[PDB]
Amino acid sequence: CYETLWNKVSGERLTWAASMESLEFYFKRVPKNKKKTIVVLLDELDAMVTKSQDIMYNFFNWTTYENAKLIVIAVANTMDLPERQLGNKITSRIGFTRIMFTGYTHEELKNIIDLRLKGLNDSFFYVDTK
Amino acid sequence: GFSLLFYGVGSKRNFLEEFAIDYLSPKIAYSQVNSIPCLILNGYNPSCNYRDVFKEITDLLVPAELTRSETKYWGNHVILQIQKMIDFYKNQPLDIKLILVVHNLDGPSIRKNTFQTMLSFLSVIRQIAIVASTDHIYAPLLWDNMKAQNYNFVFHDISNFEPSTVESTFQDVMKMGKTSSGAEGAKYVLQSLTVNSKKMYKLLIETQMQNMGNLSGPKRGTQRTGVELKLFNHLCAADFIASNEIALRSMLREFIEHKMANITKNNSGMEIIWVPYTYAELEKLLKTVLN
Amino acid sequence: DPGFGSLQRRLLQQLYGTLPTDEKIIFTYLQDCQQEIDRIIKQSIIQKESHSVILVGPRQSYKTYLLDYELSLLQQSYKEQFITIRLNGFIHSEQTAINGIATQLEQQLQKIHTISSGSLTEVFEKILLLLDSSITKITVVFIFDEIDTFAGPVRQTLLYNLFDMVEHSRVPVCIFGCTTKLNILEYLEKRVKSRFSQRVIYMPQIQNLDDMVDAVRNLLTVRSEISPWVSQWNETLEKELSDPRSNLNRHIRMNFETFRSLPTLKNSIIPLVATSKNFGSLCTAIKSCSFLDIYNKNQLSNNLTGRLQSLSDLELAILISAARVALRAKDGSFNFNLAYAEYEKMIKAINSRINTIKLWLKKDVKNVWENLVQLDFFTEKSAVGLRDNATAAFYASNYQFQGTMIPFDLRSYQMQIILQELRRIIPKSNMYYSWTQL
Amino acid sequence: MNVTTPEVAFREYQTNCLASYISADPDITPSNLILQGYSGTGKTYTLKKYFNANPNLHAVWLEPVELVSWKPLLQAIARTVQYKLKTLYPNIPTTDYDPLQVEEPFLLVKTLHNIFVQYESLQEKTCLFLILDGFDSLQDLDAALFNKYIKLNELLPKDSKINIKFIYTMLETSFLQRYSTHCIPTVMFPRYNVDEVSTILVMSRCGELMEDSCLRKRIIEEQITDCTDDQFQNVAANFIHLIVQAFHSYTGNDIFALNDLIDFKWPKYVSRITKENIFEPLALYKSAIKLFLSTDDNLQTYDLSIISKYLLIASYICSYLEPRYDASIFSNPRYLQPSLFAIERLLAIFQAIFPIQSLMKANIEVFQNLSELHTLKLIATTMNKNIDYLSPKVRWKVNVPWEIIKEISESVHFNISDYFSDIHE
DNA sequence: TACAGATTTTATGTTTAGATCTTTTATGCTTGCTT
DNA sequence: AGCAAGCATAAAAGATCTAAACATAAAATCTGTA
Ligand SMILES: Nc1ncnc2c1ncn2[C@@H]1O[C@H](COP(=O)(O)OP(=O)(O)OP(O)(O)=S)[C@@H](O)[C@H]1O
Ligand SMILES: Nc1ncnc2c1ncn2[C@@H]1O[C@H](COP(=O)(O)OP(=O)(O)OP(O)(O)=S)[C@@H](O)[C@H]1O
Ligand SMILES: [Mg+2]
Ligand SMILES: [Mg+2]
Repeated sequence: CYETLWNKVSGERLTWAASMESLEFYFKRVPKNKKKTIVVLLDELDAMVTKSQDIMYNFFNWTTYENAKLIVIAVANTMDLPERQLGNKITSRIGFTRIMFTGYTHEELKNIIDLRLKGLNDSFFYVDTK
Repeated sequence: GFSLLFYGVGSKRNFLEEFAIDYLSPKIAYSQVNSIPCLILNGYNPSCNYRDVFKEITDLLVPAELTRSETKYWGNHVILQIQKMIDFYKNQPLDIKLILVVHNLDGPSIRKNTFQTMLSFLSVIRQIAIVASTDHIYAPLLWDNMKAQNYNFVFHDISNFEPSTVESTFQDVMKMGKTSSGAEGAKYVLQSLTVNSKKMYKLLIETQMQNMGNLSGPKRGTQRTGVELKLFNHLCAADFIASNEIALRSMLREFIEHKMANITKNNSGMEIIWVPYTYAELEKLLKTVLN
Repeated sequence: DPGFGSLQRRLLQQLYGTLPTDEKIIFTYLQDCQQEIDRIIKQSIIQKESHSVILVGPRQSYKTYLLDYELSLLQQSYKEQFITIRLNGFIHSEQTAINGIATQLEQQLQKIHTISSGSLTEVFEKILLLLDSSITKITVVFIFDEIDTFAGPVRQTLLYNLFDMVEHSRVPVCIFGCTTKLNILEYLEKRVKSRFSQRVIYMPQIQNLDDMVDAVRNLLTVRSEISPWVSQWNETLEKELSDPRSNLNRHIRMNFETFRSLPTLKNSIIPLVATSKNFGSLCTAIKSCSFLDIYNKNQLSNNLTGRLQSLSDLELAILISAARVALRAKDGSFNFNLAYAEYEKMIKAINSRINTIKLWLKKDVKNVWENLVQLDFFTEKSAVGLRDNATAAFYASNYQFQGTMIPFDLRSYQMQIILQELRRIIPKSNMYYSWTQL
Repeated sequence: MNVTTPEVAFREYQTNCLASYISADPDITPSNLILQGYSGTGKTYTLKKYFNANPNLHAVWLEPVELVSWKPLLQAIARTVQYKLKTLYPNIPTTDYDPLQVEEPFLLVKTLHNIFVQYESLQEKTCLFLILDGFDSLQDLDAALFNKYIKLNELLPKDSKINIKFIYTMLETSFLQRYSTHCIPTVMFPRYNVDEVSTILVMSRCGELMEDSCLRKRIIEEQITDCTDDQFQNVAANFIHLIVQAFHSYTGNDIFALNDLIDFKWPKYVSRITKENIFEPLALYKSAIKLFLSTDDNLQTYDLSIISKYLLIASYICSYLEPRYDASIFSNPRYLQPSLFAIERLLAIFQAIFPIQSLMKANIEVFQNLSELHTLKLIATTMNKNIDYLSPKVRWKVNVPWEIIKEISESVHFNISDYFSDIHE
């Protein structure tokens, strides 16, 4: 997670620990006059935090720094993963913006399929019989 | 070249300490300026490990480093090094360089065959004097012919009916032993500590039980369920316990030395702090002393 | 004559299936699913459409056979429009599959026209960059055998990434996964299930005897005029398959009832045609099928009955005594002492009822005990034969079992053949037949 | 066929199947072939004879029993395949691939592919056979290695001019039956009969026995004159027949055990030969009956102290006799595993049975002897790696048979049989 | 002052020592009973 | 005093696992000094 992100924000290729320290310094210490906003999408956050849970804490903590302009968009399958991995105190400290994606209803799913076939349903074609 | 063994009813800790430090070391020093260093082994401690003891012995008396040919194929670097010490000290003047004092040689963690073999091999060296004490009544069952030959004991009976308050510190007396856990000694340490150290230990225990609950009662604490030192530094800074990592390490040195918390490096290269006590013991520590 | 040699070679390469793909034979009972396999592949290599299919079927169900025949058929006319990466779950690991994919991609791309250099992170990143991004795109066809071994319960990242390539990549990818599990869908994690297209093809099964008869006719009919004996061989084979009373039809029916698998039948038949020296001997062997009986007898020559029929008098007596003491015991267990006590009781009674059977001593019966244990007539009381994994075998090797600590006399054993089975097998004229009925 | 079948003595079907499956044409030979059978069933002998009769078949013999684990097996395969290929075709310029780089089955596949792609200069496709003599004999063996080796041939190139064909000679049928759905062609080797073993033994050992040095010295020492070519061969054949008919029940249909017995008993049999008994086999047999009456396959049991001997006696009595000592004594149940007890009971029984001086207390010496007894594994505990003798939960048990403890008891003139005769003799 | 050569950093591999767990048989306790 | 049957349960054997000790190695980085 770190090796990628640092490489995506610095062009440097460092190890994972060196990348973690570099990201900590970059977010906490570098002034906001010499930075660009970063929008990180942590797709399948379930797989990242499975052994040491430090990826979640590091990525959510960097959004608490005043100098850091990081914006983390975390995607996971369980609605209470941070409350378990981090704990209630840490999660309350971070202050997420929590959103739940409920499964589609039959009407919404039908509308999705219909929009997927808007120009093709009840349409006309020229077919070469040969 | 006779190792001394003291048995009886009561606490021989005061006897052994006074004999070694106050009498034996100055007398050997004058008969051979500095006094002979004494390595006081506290065998009643359930957290006594032979790795640390041999590291202390190596620090006190520097041996020749174990060579590539002498390490063998995954050989025990402690036993091979001790045999190297024996060979080195076999042909050398028979002075005394160390006086290792073994309190309660039959204690919960000092009675095991590995550390007994370590002491047996160290007893061959005539340049270190061994003054050990035993409390268990079946203690001679520990040593076969080889170990009883390497020790070369001269048994002395010193019965004094002493209270043995220090030995009983490491396990609860009200429970009547209902031994090798070592959490009671940790709690006894926890009454007498700085408030900042107590808060840091409480935070470490809380986060470790959070990790254990995430993972899964009677399971011990290992590095699998433990905090990273960077994450722990961040938590302590958030709670103002430690200003920087240097101060946090300075505080953690006391807990590591007392075998209360362990910092070990995992496969990823992270260094993890873990308390080797079970969930119930940690809960008892938080409820009783850390409340 | 060279004509019979050519005919025999043609028959053997028809049985082995190594004849040219222009004339490879497809059994009628599996001519249907092939079409599906023919469709999907031709919708991915010709029409450039991604596909994710799982072929479920037992061992030797013609999954790899059909999947390779179709690739060979598409190979001769669309050689440069696709590449093939083959993975096997047995010999590939989670870390090792990335290296396998990278090496196969580089090899096939040089062949048609690096990725395999660096650490595992770099290799995986490069293969993701290449795949999971007049002129068209080369179709990547994954022949991914034993998909169930890479669909474990701890983590499925290879399957996740491959199915995500199937959906959200601009390069057409076809992923065929062969497995034997009928519940392969429930093995996948829910993200992988959602990413998988739920296109499971269940390989056809032989539900009729006529299916195997037609399969054998296809296997043993030479449809190319290469030998003077081809017409007469076809006539003989057809007249031996038409009549239901023939020996070949009888053996086909027995295979249908017991095994129901063409590979077993062709394994039985290959030495039948390889052993024959001239055409007349081949015709007689296919008319009588004596070698099929010989092969079947040989295959059953190392099991419990065959091993039991190769025991000396002392070993048989010790085995019978051990069976008696295991039958008497409530747990079915025993040891050397009890077995020898029963053996000496039996020998004393036999000699008393009487040219006298010798009573061997303990030192002369220890070897017999070890020999009977070697043939797995006895096992330890609670022993695991072979661990499923390499890690389990390593852990078992590290552990020092209590059975080896105790002395040889007191080791507790347990049999594989019970006394009733010994009574059934042993002939009534044996000296110990009265002692196999407790 | 162009394949010549060797005339193996008692393997005619097996040789025919070998010639049917193992052929120089890669199109009509199976990818995997299995030879099954037990020890002494002549499978390696049959395969060696078949390959020697056909010098045009390339074979790479391998012995998995020397290669304990799977990594040495893969490395040895990678080394030997390229070594053999270099031997057959020394004119093909090739680059050396280190066999030690093979650390995974896929690495073996890649190395084999790299070795085979540099031999495309050959005119016709060839197949070299990797014979794995004793795939069942791997010490670190699981149920998944053979699954890898079965499908190893699929990932290698199909159109290569060098084809790899595996041949396995496994030992146990229980292992083979795990892979019965793979439909691998298999050749079974049933164990020999008594007649087959006797014929094999005579045809394999008579020539060596008749030329042995001991017979050479004996014939000249006894001043005998006879037909050297035939009479000595008949003598050796008769000796082998006597050995077989005397020890077949003890050894079974095992060629190796009977070979060892022949090697042990031939010098003693030839030392009993003289002028009169050589011509008549009956007299020679009667003059050497003691050889054929006892197998003689064996090559004061302990020097323990009196304290250690009495400790063992007390431990045996304590373990194999129920705690009913309170009623009468001290003022077979031995066919089963020894029971468990405590240290105090052992010490009490030791004091009870120890001869008076007026009673023997538990000194340091008694405990040292007991700990030594545990060290020599004569007495065990419920130990698991770490062991603490002082734990109250540790219980002891005996590890000596009845004969050893009987000898020890009779050494110190103790009647343990009288103590144990109450339940049964 | 750029350097080779020594050291550290990061990254897995090999093996031993120690742990918790399920699974299954031994075991003290209780109940009922006669010497 | 002496013991059979039923029960619960502490315990032995071993599967399954972790992790410290023992070990190797390529890339980067410290370190002398000509
Ligand atoms: N490429 C091939 N060409 C010709 N015959 C083949 C080929 N691959 C396998 N066979 C034969 O086809 C028969 C069974 O088909 P297989 O594809 O090997 O079985 P299967 O469906 O792969 O079972 P698996 O893969 O072990 S689960 C056997 O007689 C094989 O020898
Ligand atoms: N048919 C035979 N004719 C002559 N000698 C034979 C025959 N079969 C076996 N032997 C001999 O008996 C011995 C058998 O050796 P192997 O064939 O190596 O046994 P094996 O079947 O390989 O069993 P293992 O598993 O290798 S110990 C050798 O000394 C052979 O020379
Ligand atoms: Mg397949
Ligand atoms: Mg062999």
